Amino acid sequence: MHLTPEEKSAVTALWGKVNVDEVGGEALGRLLVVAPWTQRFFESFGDLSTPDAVMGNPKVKAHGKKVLGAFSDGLAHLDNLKGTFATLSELHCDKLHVDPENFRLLGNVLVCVLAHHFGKEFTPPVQAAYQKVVAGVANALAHKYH
Amino acid sequence: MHLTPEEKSAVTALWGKVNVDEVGGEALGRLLVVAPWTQRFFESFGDLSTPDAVMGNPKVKAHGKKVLGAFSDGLAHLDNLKGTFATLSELHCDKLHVDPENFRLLGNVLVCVLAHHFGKEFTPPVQAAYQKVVAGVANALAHKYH
Amino acid sequence: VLSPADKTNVKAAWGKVGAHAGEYGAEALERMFLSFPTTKTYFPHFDLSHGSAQVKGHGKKVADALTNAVAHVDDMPNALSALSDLHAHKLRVDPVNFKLLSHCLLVTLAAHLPAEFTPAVHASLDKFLASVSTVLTSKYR
Amino acid sequence: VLSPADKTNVKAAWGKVGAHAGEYGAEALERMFLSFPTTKTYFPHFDLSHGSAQVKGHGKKVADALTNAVAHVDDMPNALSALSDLHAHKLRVDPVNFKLLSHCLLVTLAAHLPAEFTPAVHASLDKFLASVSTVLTSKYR
Ligand code: HEM
Ligand code: HEM
Ligand code: HEM
Ligand code: HEM
Repeated sequence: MHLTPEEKSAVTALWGKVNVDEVGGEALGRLLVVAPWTQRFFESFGDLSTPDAVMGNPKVKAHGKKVLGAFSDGLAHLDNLKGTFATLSELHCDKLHVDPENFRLLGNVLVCVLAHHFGKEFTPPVQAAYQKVVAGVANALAHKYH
Repeated sequence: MHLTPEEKSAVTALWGKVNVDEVGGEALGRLLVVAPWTQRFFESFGDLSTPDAVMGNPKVKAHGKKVLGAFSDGLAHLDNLKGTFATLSELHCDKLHVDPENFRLLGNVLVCVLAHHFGKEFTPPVQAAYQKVVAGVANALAHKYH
Repeated sequence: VLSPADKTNVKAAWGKVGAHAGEYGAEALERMFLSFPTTKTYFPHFDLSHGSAQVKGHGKKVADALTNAVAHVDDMPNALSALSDLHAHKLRVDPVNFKLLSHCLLVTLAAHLPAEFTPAVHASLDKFLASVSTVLTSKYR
Repeated sequence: VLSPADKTNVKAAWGKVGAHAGEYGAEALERMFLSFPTTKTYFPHFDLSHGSAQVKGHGKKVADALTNAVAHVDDMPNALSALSDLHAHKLRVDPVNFKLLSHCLLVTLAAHLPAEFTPAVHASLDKFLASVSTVLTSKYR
């Protein structure tokens, strides 16, 4: 986490304008659509057969909001991500069996989602701060795998 | 590093048996052959037109020895690879323009060379510790890129 | 492989790019430079400063090539042969970097086409950029 | 694209594996599980302990499929249709992982076929495993 103060202010300013409910659903849904293999973890979510079925599935929307919820909390402890995400890392490893590469895919999708939403406001340099952040979070989520 | 005393001992002890002269020339030469595109940095070395020509090229062999040497010395600062490769990290970035991905290609070749050499001796648990060292070296070397 | 659907998607989204391709190409590059500084090692000879004409110049060439692959969506291997040759033999860019540029191109398009950048279109553009990258890397060994 | 030299080298190398492919299959898995513990996420239902019969058997299965691939080196896509299906629609292993197994398999051959694991043979086997990986992940989307 080589977030320069200026990088951290930038992450934080934009995060201020996000509707976590909304972004969460879009990021998650979009992942299931761009990398359909990731659907392996959600066969109890029902119909993921088409983009509309995925994007609109109440379960995907509810789960996305959960995920971004946890991510948001993450952004308030940019200093202690590993600590922050520890029990979650254990859970994904030991109970859920989620390959950590999944965490990086979601980070990239998330970045495209922010670009989608903020247009011109998601500047080259803001994107670079968010790149460091999604990466820090994925790493923190993978820290307890064994 | 996140090496276990046991893991530290295993690395350390196999290394003791290494002919850096021979292993350095073979690791670098194999690289130039398996991943032909790394040859972009060694045009001044001569003809690398064939496995034979690469494996035979003295310039290659001698560069290989310089590289494993530096690596070898890094094994003595396994608890601060970062500080040991700082200057070498800047150099690679600022002077040579070597993409850090290359550091990872070599590491994997290094591991294939060790296995090649030690057969039986290079057990799963021993490769595992070596994989952690090669990843650690690559990260250290890439650390000062900007 | 790209499906009829994908093909339609790509022609459509790229259609909208129109005359901004050049500028979007320049922007994808700058984003790439800023987010993945390791990609810079391939451009030691460039002025990578903000508004560098070298980058503008280069963004345009990248954009023309993408535009050419869209025009020949059914024969990309042949439409891009030359560029495949150049990259394999001269530039020798490590393959991992294609995915980085791909990614920055997707961010750029998303930042400019909110209306078209639907989930379905996003997926198609991603498969497309991946196929372009595969062609450009096909002759590496 | 596998050159004729390549197809030759592969068949030779694999030729020497002989009755041991199964053991090499098993050994590669074990090396993968230890070196890249994240790969274990795909086998929660296995006993991943040393010498597990689940691992040995899986090892054989993998080994056999490679054999079949060497045998149909000219028609991989076809010889592995079913397997590409299984991986894309049921297993859905993430693509990064194929590179990890491919690497543990080189290491294993290297450690067992010293004389035969020449620089040119090494290059070939690598392309080969690469090709095999491409084939197994071709229907992902
Ligand atoms: C930013 C990365 C992520 C964060 C912060 C996150 C957070 C969470 C949280 C807070 C939960 C609920 C914990 C509980 O049930 O006690 C959860 C569950 C889950 N996560 Fe993650 N997650 C992340 C990424 C992912 C990804 C990328 C996948 C799959 C590709 C995934 C798969 C799952 C699954 C399958 C569940 C359980 C769902 C159920 O209740 O059936 N997560 N995650
Ligand atoms: C294990 C990782 C590596 C280590 C420890 C390492 C170390 C070194 C050292 C000690 C030098 C000597 C230069 C000096 O002090 O002036 C050097 C030079 C160089 N290295 Fe690296 N290196 C590594 C990986 C690589 C790779 C993978 C490549 C390209 C494939 C590379 C390309 C070069 C080049 C082109 C030079 C300059 C040689 C010359 O001056 O002709 N290095 N490296
Ligand atoms: C789909 C992705 C890519 C496309 C379509 C593309 C296309 C092109 C084209 C059209 C050119 C100019 C050739 C000429 O002079 O006519 C070029 C040059 C070049 N590209 Fe690629 N490229 C791609 C990916 C990459 C990546 C990922 C990198 C490195 C990070 C890269 C590095 C270079 C370099 C260093 C040059 C030469 C620039 C100069 O000296 O003017 N390319 N590329
Ligand atoms: C070198 C490329 C690979 C080949 C040729 C291969 C081949 C196979 C074969 C032949 C089977 C058994 C099919 C059956 O049960 O009828 C299989 C199953 C499976 N493979 Fe792949 N595989 C490869 C790569 C991978 C990788 C890298 C992973 C994950 C790290 C993986 C995960 C699995 C799993 C989880 C199963 C099912 C295990 C079970 O429940 O028995 N495979 N594969």
